[PDB]
Amino acid sequence: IIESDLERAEERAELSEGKCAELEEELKTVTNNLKSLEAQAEKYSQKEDRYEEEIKV
Amino acid sequence: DEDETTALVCDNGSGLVKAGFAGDDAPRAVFPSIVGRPRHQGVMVGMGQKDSYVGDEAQSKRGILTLKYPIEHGIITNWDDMEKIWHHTFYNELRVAPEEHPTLLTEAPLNPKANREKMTQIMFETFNVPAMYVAIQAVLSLYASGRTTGIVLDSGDGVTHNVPIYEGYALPHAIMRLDLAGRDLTDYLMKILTERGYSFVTTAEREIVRDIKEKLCYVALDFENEMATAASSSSLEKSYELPDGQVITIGNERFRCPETLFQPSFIGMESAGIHETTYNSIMKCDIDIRKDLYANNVMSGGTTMYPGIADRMQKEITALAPSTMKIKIIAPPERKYSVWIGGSILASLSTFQQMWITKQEYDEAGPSIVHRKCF
Amino acid sequence: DEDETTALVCDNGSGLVKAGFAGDDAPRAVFPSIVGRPRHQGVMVGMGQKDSYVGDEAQSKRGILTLKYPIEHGIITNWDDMEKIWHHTFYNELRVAPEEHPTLLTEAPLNPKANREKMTQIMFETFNVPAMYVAIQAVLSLYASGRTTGIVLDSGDGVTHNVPIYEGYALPHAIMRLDLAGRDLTDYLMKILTERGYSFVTTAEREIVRDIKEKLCYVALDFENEMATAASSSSLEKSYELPDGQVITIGNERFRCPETLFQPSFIGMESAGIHETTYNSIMKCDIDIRKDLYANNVMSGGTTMYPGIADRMQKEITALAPSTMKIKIIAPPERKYSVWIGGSILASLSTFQQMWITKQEYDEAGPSIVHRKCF
Amino acid sequence: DEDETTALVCDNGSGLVKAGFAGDDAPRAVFPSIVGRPRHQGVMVGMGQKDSYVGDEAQSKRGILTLKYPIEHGIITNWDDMEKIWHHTFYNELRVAPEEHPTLLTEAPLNPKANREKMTQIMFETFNVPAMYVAIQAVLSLYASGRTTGIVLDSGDGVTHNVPIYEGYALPHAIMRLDLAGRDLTDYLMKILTERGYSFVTTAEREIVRDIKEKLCYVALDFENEMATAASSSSLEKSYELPDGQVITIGNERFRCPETLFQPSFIGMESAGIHETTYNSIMKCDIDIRKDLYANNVMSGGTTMYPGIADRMQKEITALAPSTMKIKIIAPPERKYSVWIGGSILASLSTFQQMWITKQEYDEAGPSIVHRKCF
Repeated sequence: IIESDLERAEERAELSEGKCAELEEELKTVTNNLKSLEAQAEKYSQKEDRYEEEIKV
Repeated sequence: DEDETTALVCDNGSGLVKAGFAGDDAPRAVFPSIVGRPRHQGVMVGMGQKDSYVGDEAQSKRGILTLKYPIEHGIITNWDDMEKIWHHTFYNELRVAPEEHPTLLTEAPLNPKANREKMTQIMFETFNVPAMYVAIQAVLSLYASGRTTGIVLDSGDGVTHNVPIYEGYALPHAIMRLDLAGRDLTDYLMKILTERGYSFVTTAEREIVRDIKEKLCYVALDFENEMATAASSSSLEKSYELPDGQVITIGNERFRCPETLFQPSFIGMESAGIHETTYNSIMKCDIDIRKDLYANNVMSGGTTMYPGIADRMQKEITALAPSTMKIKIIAPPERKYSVWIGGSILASLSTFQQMWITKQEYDEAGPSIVHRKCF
Repeated sequence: DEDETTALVCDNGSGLVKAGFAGDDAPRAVFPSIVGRPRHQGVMVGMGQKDSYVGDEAQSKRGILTLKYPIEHGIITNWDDMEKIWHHTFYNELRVAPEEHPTLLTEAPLNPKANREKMTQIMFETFNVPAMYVAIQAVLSLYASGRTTGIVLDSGDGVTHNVPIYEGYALPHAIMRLDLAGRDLTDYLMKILTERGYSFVTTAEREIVRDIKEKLCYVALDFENEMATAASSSSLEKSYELPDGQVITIGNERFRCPETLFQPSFIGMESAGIHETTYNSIMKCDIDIRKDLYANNVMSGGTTMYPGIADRMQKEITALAPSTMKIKIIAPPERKYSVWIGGSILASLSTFQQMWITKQEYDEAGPSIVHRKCF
Repeated sequence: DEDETTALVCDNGSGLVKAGFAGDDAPRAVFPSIVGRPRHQGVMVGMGQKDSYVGDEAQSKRGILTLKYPIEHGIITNWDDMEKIWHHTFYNELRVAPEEHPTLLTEAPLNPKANREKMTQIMFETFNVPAMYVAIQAVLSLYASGRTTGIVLDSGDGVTHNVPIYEGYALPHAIMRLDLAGRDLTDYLMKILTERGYSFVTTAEREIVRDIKEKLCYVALDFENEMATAASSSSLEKSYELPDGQVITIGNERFRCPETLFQPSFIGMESAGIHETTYNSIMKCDIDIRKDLYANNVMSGGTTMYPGIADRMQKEITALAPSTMKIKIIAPPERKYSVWIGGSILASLSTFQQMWITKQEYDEAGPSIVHRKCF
């Protein structure tokens, strides 16, 4: 019974670990996108200025 | 079990058949396109045991079965096995009686007419469907994604169709039909895992490698940087549990497999690669079209889920593209499922209600009707 | 092996290259405009094996080569491959060092000037030819056909030019240039053979389809009637044998490929077809010119070999033309080769011996001289 | 005692090791790939008696030894035992110290990389060989057979490789490696002989069944017709004299055991046989390659030493192959020895002098170098 609960609890660990890994992969994907977007938001803010400068010029 | 005569939607790939009813945002279940057969002689009496197993049955009892797929790069060549897959899908799991529902099937626009004619024939002649439509996968991902324009790149299990659409129109001279998909990537991985000391040949082994790829692999934004690193350090290895308690670790093979999509030469294929075929589909379109397709590089199907692929494809096209042009990938979560989803949306559109082939039209017109009514 | 320092004549198209010596009746050798390169990793040691193969070598060893054509819709973009084609043509088959013989090369007048400048340059700067002359293919077509006046219909593998000439003079405002040619007709055939269940995508396969077209295709005088017949009976099907013993049976695709010349929408081209443009080239000329052009519609180059083409073109121009007027097509057996013949005729005319650029006038003026001395 | 500082060649398979000098005719000696060890308690003293026996020593004293094979399925798993086989091979029969002689070893391209790394490492670190090379058994088979083009069907002791080679190039994606070989045929025969009343379980018994197979079995060009008579009459039985004076005979089992090569399911393998793998290797090659591979199926290695195999294979591939096409088989008397023969040919070619890894290159790079320089 404990083993059956263990198997299910382990299954939950696996399902939850599954989700953990999936979220981790999504976390990293999103975080990697965050980072590329941090780079883009800054490059874009810089472009906001390069373009603003092209307008000023 | 449905309370309305909603159209049924089934996306029949070389991998899995996604199926459910029109109006939902997901299939009820995914039915691997597999029919299994025992490869051993029975010894015990009173064991039941059938000549064949289908879909999830085929995978669940796979330890003693040889498993085969009826679909070859998008075309069904084994119709007996697809009738079993379709029957199981409707009869046991979707809890559907096609006799009372229109059915929408999907297909690459570039496949032989024999497949679209035969799919139309089986739903009308074997399943007695009141109506049919076979839809284009470029179209279906675009509906699911909320787009009318873009290059649709499937990179699926079977085929990559590379089809540019503008304002809902096909631009056929710019289409790059490509004989490269996940089924080839899997075979490549089996050969490089053999190099590591793990030989994968038989069905159980083939299904394990497909599972390894699905859980461990990525394309890499920059292949050479990952290559050099993974080949130099264990910090890039990822483990996988084999069903018997043994384990395998995978290093640069983790990306060398997916890389074949960008480098087809890895499996002996003569091809531009998915980033060049995508590029050429943009490039071959008219000059006033190019800007809209550059901004709408549209994902479809699986493998588009690999880490680094949405960023890599955008970079690879940008590197080939003219300046000024803004290049963007549309990579929605409706990934690996967008073709089925598009089928749900399409089947349900008021503007599509007259696009359905009815049973009476089919019987009078014959099977060639799919050429005049669908595409 | 030639007994005189006559001009070398080479008609280098996007398909084939016709090479020989001026004053003769036919090219001495015909090569494809192809340079082949191995796409596989060598396994055995001491096997020889070239880095690149040229012309007939490229096709002969093609089983493991990717085959590239240096010419893109009539313009040479790959001059590394063309100097190999020229060196092979001159050194191995014509058995001549161009240093001892003047050379005539050919191109349409609307071909970017960069190509005729470079053709002049390759012979002077790489082969040290004592003199050069880049000829108009339409000029050569009319000499070969026995005309000074007429319409030159020259759809090739690259582009279609469509040019009226009267009393030896061009009427350039009446040239109807189209991006419609045999390479596109071949692409359409590959798509429709795919519709029939035979998918051809690799170099070997692309060459097979091109070969299928050359041997099986035709246009027919009446397209609607040929279409309706093919759709009704197996009597219009024709077989083709493939290199490995496979056999393909082809039906209306046999004329739907060629049909694109009249129906350019099949390949995504914005055009009314070759008969509209042949007709317009006559129409854009003065009415005292038109009568002679209508009566002297002259075919040259290839694709003119499709049975039913001389009659369909004469009928379509007649249908578009005013009544009373007599419309006639000249479609000589010296087809597909007549431009080479015209080259031989022009190079050897006494009235043309002052038209040659010497390696002196060229060196003093530079590459742009071709624009002032040739066309 | 040798008249040249030549290379040494050793075909170290999972069965036997063929060893001799490069540039000679054949191997000077052929050893079992066996290291034997006593399984009994000694009673007499001053009897000599080794801790381990190698090659022919292992078989000569086998009455009380357990015999182990350091190589399985094409790969060395016990490097210590192969060093022992080699010390004996080189110093006792070839009468050479590898310290002064470059040495060539062999493998299949799809064996784990560890095989090539340990073969290279043992010879450089325990023998101090001045140079090493690891060769492709398929290449060596092609040199011995007089081919540069064909499918090499090596049918060895532990693995069948099945690789297409064209004009000296590999077509690696088309390799159909099969987990069926001569060692499995022996175990199959032991089980069927048990059904006939002759059980074999220990090493002495296992070595004899392999000897029975080698002398009594054949494959038959047509197994069904062969069975119709072999299963009906004792006139088709053949007797073998066992070491202890007992006599064992084999009837239709005489060809049904070898038949496994055309029926892998007999040993629990998920495969249709060698002719299916031969055919698919041809199928995965380009259409302009296939014609030459159909005409050049090459048998090499042992287990091809079964009467009826050249004809059995021609029928079995012809049955799968397109009509019109000629299917041909190369099966020289240099069977089972052809890999060694190819080894001598390759090691001694002038074109191969730069293919060797020198000791200096090895010491600087380490054993992973074999993976980068040999092939």
